[PDB]
Amino acid sequence: RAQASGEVAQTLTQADQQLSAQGDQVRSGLESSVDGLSAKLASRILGVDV
Amino acid sequence: SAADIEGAIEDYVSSFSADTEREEIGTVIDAGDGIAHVEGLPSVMTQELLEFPGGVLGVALNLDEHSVGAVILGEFEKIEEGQQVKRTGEVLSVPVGDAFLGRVVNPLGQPIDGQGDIAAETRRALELQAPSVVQRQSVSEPLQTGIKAIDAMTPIGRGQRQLIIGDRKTGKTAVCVDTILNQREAWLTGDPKQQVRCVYVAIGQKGTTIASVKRALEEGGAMEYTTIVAAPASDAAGFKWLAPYTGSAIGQHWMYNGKHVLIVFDDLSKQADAYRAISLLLRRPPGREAFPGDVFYLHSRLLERCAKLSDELGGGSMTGLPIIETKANDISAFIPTNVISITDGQCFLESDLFNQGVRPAINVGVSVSRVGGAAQIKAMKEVAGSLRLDLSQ
Amino acid sequence: ADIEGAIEDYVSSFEEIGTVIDAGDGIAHVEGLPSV
Amino acid sequence: DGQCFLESDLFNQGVRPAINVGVSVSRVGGAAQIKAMKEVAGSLRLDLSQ
Amino acid sequence: AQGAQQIQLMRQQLIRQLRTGLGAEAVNKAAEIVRAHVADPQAQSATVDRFLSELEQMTSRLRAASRQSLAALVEKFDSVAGGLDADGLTNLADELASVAKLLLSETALNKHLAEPTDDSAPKVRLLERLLSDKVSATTLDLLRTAVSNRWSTESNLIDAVEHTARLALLKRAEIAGEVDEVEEQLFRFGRVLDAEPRLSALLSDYTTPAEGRVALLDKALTGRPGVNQTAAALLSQTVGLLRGERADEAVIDLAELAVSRRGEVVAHVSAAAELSDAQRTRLTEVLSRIYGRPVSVQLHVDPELLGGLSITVGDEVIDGSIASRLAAAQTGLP
Amino acid sequence: TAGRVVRITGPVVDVEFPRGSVPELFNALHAEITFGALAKTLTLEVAQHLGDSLVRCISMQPTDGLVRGVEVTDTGASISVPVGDGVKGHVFNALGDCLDDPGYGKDFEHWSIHRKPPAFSDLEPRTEMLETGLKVVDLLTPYVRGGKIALFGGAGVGKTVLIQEMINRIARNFGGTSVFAGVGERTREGNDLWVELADANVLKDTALVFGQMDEPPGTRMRVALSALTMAEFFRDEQGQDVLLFIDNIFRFTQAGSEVSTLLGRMPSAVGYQPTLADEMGELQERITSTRGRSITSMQAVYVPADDYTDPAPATTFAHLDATTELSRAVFSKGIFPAVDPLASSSTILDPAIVGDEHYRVAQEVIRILQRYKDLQDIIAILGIDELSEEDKQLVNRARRIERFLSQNMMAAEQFTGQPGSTVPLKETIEAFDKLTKGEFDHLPEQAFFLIGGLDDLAKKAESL
Amino acid sequence: TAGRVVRITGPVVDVEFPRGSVPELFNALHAEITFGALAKTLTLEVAQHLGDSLVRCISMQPTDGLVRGVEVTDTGASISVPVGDGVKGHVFNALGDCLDDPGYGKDFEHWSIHRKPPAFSDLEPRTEMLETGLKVVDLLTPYVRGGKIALFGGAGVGKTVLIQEMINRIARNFGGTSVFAGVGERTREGNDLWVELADANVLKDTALVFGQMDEPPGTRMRVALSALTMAEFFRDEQGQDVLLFIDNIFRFTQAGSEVSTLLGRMPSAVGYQPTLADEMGELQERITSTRGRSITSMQAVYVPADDYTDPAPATTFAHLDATTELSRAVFSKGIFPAVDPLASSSTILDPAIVGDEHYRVAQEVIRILQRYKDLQDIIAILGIDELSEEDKQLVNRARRIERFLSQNMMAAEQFTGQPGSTVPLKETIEAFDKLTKGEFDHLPEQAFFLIGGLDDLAKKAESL
Ligand SMILES: Nc1ncnc2c1ncn2[C@@H]1O[C@H](COP(=O)(O)OP(=O)(O)OP(=O)(O)O)[C@@H](O)[C@H]1O
Ligand SMILES: Nc1ncnc2c1ncn2[C@@H]1O[C@H](COP(=O)(O)OP(=O)(O)OP(=O)(O)O)[C@@H](O)[C@H]1O
Ligand SMILES: [Mg+2]
Ligand SMILES: [Mg+2]
Repeated sequence: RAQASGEVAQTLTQADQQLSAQGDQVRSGLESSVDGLSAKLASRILGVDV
Repeated sequence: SAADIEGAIEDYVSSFSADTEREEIGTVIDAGDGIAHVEGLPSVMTQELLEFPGGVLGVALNLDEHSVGAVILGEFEKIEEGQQVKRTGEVLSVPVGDAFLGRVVNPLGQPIDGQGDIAAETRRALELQAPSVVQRQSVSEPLQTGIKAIDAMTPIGRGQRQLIIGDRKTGKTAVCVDTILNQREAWLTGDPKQQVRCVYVAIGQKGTTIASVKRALEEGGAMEYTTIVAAPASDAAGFKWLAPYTGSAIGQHWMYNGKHVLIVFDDLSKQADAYRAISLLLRRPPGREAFPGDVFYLHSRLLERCAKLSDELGGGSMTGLPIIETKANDISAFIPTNVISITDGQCFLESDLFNQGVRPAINVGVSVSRVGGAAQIKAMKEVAGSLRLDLSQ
Repeated sequence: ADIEGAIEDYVSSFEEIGTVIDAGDGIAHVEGLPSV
Repeated sequence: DGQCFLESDLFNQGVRPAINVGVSVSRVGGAAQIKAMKEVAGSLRLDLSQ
Repeated sequence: AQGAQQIQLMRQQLIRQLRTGLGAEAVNKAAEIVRAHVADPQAQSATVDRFLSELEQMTSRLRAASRQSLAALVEKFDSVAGGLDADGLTNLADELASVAKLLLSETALNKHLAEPTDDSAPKVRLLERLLSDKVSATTLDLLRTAVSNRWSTESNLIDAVEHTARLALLKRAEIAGEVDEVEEQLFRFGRVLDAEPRLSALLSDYTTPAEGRVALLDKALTGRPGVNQTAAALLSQTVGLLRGERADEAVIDLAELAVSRRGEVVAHVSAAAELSDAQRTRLTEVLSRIYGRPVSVQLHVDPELLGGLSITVGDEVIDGSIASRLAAAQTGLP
Repeated sequence: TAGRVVRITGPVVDVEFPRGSVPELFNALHAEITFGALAKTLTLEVAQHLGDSLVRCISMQPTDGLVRGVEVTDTGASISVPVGDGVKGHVFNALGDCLDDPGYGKDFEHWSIHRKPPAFSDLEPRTEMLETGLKVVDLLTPYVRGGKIALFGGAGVGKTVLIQEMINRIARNFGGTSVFAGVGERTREGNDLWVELADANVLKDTALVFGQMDEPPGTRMRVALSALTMAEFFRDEQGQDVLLFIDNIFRFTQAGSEVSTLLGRMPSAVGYQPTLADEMGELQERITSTRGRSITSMQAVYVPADDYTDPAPATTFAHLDATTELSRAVFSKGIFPAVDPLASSSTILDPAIVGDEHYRVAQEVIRILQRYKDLQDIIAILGIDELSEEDKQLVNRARRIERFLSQNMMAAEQFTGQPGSTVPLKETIEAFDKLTKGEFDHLPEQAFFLIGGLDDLAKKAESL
Repeated sequence: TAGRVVRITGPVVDVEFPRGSVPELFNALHAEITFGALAKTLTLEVAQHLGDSLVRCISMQPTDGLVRGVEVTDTGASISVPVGDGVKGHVFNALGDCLDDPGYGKDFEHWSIHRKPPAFSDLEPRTEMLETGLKVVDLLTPYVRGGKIALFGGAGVGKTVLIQEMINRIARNFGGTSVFAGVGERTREGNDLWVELADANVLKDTALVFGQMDEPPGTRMRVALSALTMAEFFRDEQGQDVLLFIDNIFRFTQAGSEVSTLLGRMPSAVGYQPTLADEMGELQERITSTRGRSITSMQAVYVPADDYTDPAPATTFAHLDATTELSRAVFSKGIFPAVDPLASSSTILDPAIVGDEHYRVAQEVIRILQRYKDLQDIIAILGIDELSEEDKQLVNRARRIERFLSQNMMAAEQFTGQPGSTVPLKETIEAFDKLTKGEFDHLPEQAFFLIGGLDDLAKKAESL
């Protein structure tokens, strides 16, 4: 039980690190995506493209 | 990875619609303590979901000639006079689907566990009629509680209703949570005819107690197949009155699809108190013990939907373990006796027995399961046929 | 003052047949019948 | 801040005043009680209760 | 296995946070773009026109006894006033208002006259011996018709007499050909009361003498040189018999009653800016098509909507406001 | 002509009609709910005339989805239910709509659910014993053929099990028609009863009408009257012996109480409607038999708060010839069927009817059990050895008599596993005479527990 | 703009506002009482919207001298109280106005006393045991660090003495911050606590808030929220470990009931407000600890008429991790701290938390005491003499256990003179294991009164 708990905690920590880095990269991409996403959302809200 | 994150928002934005419809509005003319009267809304249906400005939902219970008396299901603090009230055009209903497994949800179905939105398959109205006499079949499949006392003396079968009733700190929640945990082996089979899904409805329980139950379920691996419909003490009486119905609806969706469900209601006594509060705030004249006249129709309307459906309706089931807290070991009170008469059996956990060493503290004499042997395997039916009467003697 | 006198005359103005205005559960309310 | 419970049972038996000790108590008292009276009455309450 | 599930849940939570950030940034930027674009008058009118085109493709409080009695009294009033001149209608209105005030003050007389009875002869005698020598013949006939029939509640008699009094001025305007002027100018009173909540709450003659309330009204609202006389008389009559109802709501209901007497139904419209005459006529036509009645349109133009029109008629509302679109976009994000 | 819903408050709906077309009291009105998930035709029953053409009605179906201003049509007649030999073998709801075969009774003769009880001239007391095979019922509270029988009991003391057992014992050996009225009870019990009757081939002679507790208050008020209307058709229009089982009649009064405050009635006693006695008498006096045509009525009665002094049971006691009072004390002691031998009574337990031999044994058993009840106070505290020798021997007899009044019932095979038993009345009388005289005092107490007669008693004694 | 008073019904005031400037719920309104003897700036808290732009408000100061038609100005925000380390060491009232020096705290950060409870996602179950040093508490009702604890009882049973004892045991050596909320309790006790904390030098670490008896129901129910707001600020913004004593929290519900009666809301079961559960939860749910930040709350609870089934205690039972019922029976025997060992319970008294030995000893003690309670029925009449020998020995060691659970508390010194005693958990477990095993059955019962320890037990036994 203790060994499994320790291994699980280590896996959670390793995930919290690597997955956090992955999220940073995906956030960097989303930063470029924001402009187009907002433009299309505004176009839909107004209608008539734009 | 980033492709999916971008694509989800992109699909939402593309699907965004500018459609406008002839919505009809009323105006709040009175509010306070969870009740709001809405002038207008000529076409509002009884028990319809009204939408108040802050995303707060209410239910139209009273429909007079002047105003619509509605119970605010949420935070009523922001419900001012003069605010617009839109009708949802939808009778009291909650989302339902497999996405609710392993989640903690408000009586309205919107999650409160802090995780994502729940991908509901459909919406089920909370007041669909219970299966009729011709749509059921006898309770014959055992639901193994894992507790020797219950499975030997007061067996719980799939589709019947076992009221766990007792004083404070007697072991009611322990029994129900153990029942939920004991279904993990059945769940891992992957067989819908053996899997038992669970819905632990918490009513008027401090949030940390619901967290304790969720932790116990997680460590037992039970959240993989258990839903928690949490109406914690903080939420107004509306949620505490609606939570059993939300849980029953979530369970009924699975039940009518040929799956077996196990509903726990901790505590139906706190539902009765919440309904009393709502009725007295709506100024219904109360009955006995200050309770609304139709509290029995509340608990019955809830519990009678737990049934073993006939093969023509998929052969599903919903097993109800309502929990009642008797004050001062008085099983002869009003609500306890109502729920006893509504249910198929009772497990009376007595504090005296719990202190004497009898854990869980089943008063064998008072307890009974009217399904009895039909809810036990042949082996236990043979080795424990007369165990309860022998112990009472 | 004269309003009170007119009201007095109107009240003193009063077969007598009434009308059931409300009924239910074994009780019936009968408008009219001033001399009942 | 404390009650002097006069029991009728003691009253009928001739114990007047019928101050029922044990049940009778003073909370804000004790601090306000002349030193001699406190010294002589310290054991009296225990004696009568016993 | 539980740890594996927990790391998978952590991944799902991180995906949720990334999606929430992306959606929040997108919606904020979209709101900025929408506000910038709709700000130009040309774009604002374009949105209004697009909304109009989209639309192109798309006694109530009186019970049975009171409802029938008010209907009968209105029929009698229509029969009688049809042959009366503007001065006659004015006399009818003032006498009806005076008797309504007397009934409001003399509660005992009101209860005696309004208490239902099989035979109305005692009621007619009571009305005659008290009013026959104080008011004109037509007003006495209308009062006899009102009292002779049966009402659900005592207050309904005051309501019916006051309704007839209002109809007196309404028909006086109708014969004078002032219907449009009175309707619009009563709407102007409604706007003024709405813009001054303290004033509207203060015109409650239930809390003070009706004479003082009408004096305040004259000093503040109908004392202005530009008010139509018929509208001023109507609103003064209504407030002097207000009986606790809010003056703003009373005036709005009075204007609705006037337009209903014309036959049309008034729809309150809010827009980012006043629409063009072509926009006005298109809106009127489409609303009439939707509701099957000639719709009178009143514009409450406010910039908060930040775009298309919003319409409120009766209990129904059309919500094309760009503010509503922004709210829907913000709330609908996953 | 049609009405208009004005006010909806739970199961109560107010309908405003034109002046010349106000529906009469107890008429049936039809409204429409068009919401897709709950669409239906809602049957309302006029309960009050409020004035100004307003009527106030109880809803036979849930009012969820109903909209103010929705049209309400007057049927012109009270709620009517099908009657005839056709109803036998089928399952109906309170409105007369067949459940197991929808649309079955739409072409049968329909009788109004409301009708006056038979005149006092037609009534004749019934004094014939209905031997059932249960020791306690046959000995202490003999049931009356053509009379009224009740099974009082608190919450969950075995009313349904006992009423099912008595269905098995009477109807299964009875050539006439039978009617069951599931008034506000558990639907699982009703389904089990339906399956059992189908399997035993007794359904063809049984008509079942269910208004179970999932239904709104109106259906629980009127399901009893519907089943009872079928019963009186079988009584008056066919001269045939009829059994009318009602489980549970208290639910009629309880449903009345639920709508009592919404109808504008001030509460009475413990939250009950002021019209409790009037309504329950109107319902009960219809159940009576008239000379030449007998209804053997057997109606369970619920005792709220397990308190026999509650107004509903107290007012129901007056409408019954035989009364089996179940109790939670006996149930906890393990003496199933849980009949309270002392509080229970029967009007046919008269030496002029059951015979002096039966009466003497019954009264001796009652005396022994009453003395044991009195002594239970001393025994629990002072002890058994401090009693008189006669009282000690009486205590032994009393314990054995209490445990012999228990019986392995046919419908309770699930409770105990072992099959049921039928004890003839004469065997019961002989066994209890012997018990009171002590010929079985030497056997252990458990020898008498759940044992159906003297032969089985000897077998169990030899087994122990 | 400003409003206008239209009705006054005791401490409840109706105020009419312009058609569009109606205040929100829980907003703070200000009215002026100008009568010279008692002129004041009355503070109102908006509680309902009655319609017609009227709002019904609860007065914080007594509405005496208030005249119809006086101007009412809304502050636009709910009642706010000061927060920060500056509040520590000072005495505040319900509205945040400092009492020991009235100008204090005006420039401090202000927090609204109305706040949503922490989101469910931030709640965790607290299970770390808090070793108080009381034998009864540390054995049978192990208090929870970071959890909610209650001290139930009637009048004169020892609730306040226990509160001050746990202030001595816990607060005196606590590393963080403390808050005390005098809700409807004596002002004399508030002053006594103030001087005690000043003497013990604990005042600098604690913030005192008082809403004592003489105040109207408004402050008597909002004082708990004010103290909870200070405690929440210490919990969240400063990350300090917080203690929160509340004496007495039943007065919160009592003031709620009074306000409900004044607001026109229909009474509940025994006259309490219909929202008893909701109003109780909106407070208790806030007293919770969250994941990284703890709030150990201890709440005295009044049990009116010594009726533990009263709706207020019944509701507040559901919001507690450790409950210590104080009973009149234990109090009459002289067994201070007055705890009923059987009614009291804790959620961490599980073998997985307190250990196998602790749980075993606790369960055995509870078993012995339950058997003693069950034998009371015979003990009262016949005495100890007539019991069985096993039960005789059990009752003897049960009396010794019952008396050993008594302890000489520090707060009891002022009453008894004898200094208080602390018993560590290990010694308590060992002592009660020995007691249950019978190793002290030879010592006189008098030796176990108020003794607190094995060594001191031997000392007193030698004295006797
Ligand atoms: N079978 C058992 N054996 C040992 N301890 C038990 C058993 N069942 C319950 N307990 C313990 O007894 C106490 C009962 O807690 P539980 O929450 O199960 O009771 P409850 O009746 O649901 O209480 P409440 O109304 O406060 O929620 C807890 O300490 C639980 O750990
Ligand atoms: N440990 C003790 N030793 C001696 N006397 C005690 C002890 N505890 C309490 N008492 C006595 O009992 C009285 C009870 O005081 P306390 O303020 O605790 O009462 P309470 O009933 O809890 O409070 P309240 O009156 O506010 O409800 C004390 O004043 C003292 O007289
Ligand atoms: Mg529990
Ligand atoms: Mg105190």
